[PDB]
Amino acid sequence: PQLPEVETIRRTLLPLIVGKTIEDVRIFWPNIIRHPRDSEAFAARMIGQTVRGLERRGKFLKFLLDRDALISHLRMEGRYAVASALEPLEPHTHVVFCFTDGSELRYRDVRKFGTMHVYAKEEADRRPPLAELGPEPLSPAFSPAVLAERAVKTKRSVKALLLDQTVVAGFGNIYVDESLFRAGILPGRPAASLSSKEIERLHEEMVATIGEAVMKGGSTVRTYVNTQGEAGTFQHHLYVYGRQGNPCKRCGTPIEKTVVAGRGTHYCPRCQR
DNA sequence: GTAGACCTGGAC
DNA sequence: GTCCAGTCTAC
Ligand SMILES: [Zn+2]
Repeated sequence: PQLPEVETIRRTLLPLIVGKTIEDVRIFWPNIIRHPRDSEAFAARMIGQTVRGLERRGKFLKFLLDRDALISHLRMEGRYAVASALEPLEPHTHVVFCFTDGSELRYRDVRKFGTMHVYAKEEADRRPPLAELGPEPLSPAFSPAVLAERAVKTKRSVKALLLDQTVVAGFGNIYVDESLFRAGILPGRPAASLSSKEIERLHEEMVATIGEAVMKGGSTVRTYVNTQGEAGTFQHHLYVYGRQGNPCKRCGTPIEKTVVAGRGTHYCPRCQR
């Protein structure tokens, strides 16, 4: 999940948990718990706290409780669902928060890549993993200037730059490839090779793409769905991600796939320069 | 920067 | 069987 997907989860999950009080926290895969590292302390401290809010920072969910904030990263396949504690758990459920009303928040993650950190609210933003995050792309904090500042300072590919959460927070493999196509820039190009014009265009398309994806409920290309199990619809508006071999929607040239920054990379060799 | 790590299951 | 799908870490 990237910003659009996490934001959709945030919006759909909040009403299902706000105001509920945690009675127990059960952990079936301890490695997901990163702080405190002792899963027993992680579970103990949340008992008795009430969910007061749910925010998003980059690709992270921030559950606001009473004294603490639970920072959750879904990584590649993490997902949340709210259900009855009387029903059997679904496969690959690794963390469960039991509420006093008999309902529970279940975290499933087939690949076990997700992470959870709990800190006092006032400490969450100045500690990892949130501390080093770049600006929110849909905020004034993210501007062409902010992008250029990091671009004209590194030689790595522009794709690697956009995937760097310290540069700007929220973009993943899908939206980086899509934004670059829309801006007409090849993913393997050195970030420092982009002109002021290209930087402005890239910023514009990044904001437009991420904004459009949020409105469409994110992209469901594998298994991502909102809290209600409803798939997003942005996958129908993809120009290059996962379309290798298919004709470009703008010029008809076959989309190509290669490896850039160690990630599958999709692009149109004609529309992108 | 770039293979290797961490894991698990779905296409080829 | 072999290939493929986000962040921390090592030759
Ligand atoms: Zn094209």
